[PDB]
Amino acid sequence: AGPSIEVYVSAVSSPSRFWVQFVGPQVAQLDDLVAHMTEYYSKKENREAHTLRHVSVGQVVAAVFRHDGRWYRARVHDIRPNEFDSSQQVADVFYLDYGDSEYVATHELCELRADLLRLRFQAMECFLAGVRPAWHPQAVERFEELTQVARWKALVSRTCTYKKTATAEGEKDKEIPGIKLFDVTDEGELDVGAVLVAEGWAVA
Repeated sequence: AGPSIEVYVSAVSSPSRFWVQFVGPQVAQLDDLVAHMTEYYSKKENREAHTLRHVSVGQVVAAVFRHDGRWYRARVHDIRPNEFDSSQQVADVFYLDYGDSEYVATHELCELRADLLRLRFQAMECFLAGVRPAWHPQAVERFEELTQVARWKALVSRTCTYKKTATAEGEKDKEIPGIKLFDVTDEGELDVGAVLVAEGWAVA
């Protein structure tokens, strides 16, 4: 184990599966990349210059975000058909810098220019250590309030546990960190999972 670190909670599915960003220069780099990419791919000519002739699962592409209409780097996790629109397949896309996942029409996808792969993927998957469900939807919502997900609230993270993740045969297993989150101020810290426990949402 090492010293605690500064993180942003960027995306949340459950306390057992959420995504964090490391607080530092790569955040600003990320803002730059978002601005730039949006600028570029907002022009039709550029979309045509990088139109996808073929799309595969796991392939990294440029993709719009339905909520804010901006362009992001995203990995295609799955593809499923529209029963009522043969001209439109949809892809379950994973936004690599934030962590959230959305269904996006394949038509809306564009090839991701190579130089845009330069910056490390910012979203790190984590779960909350020391707590199990008693998940309930309002527990998840509460967690999103506490963490202030995607609202750029800096929080302190300490790794406590982990869970291995399979790879190829004989390849080094990955490790998904079980961390604790804190909102530190002068009055003290706020242990998110301990709040979840106290409010009866989670169990020690």
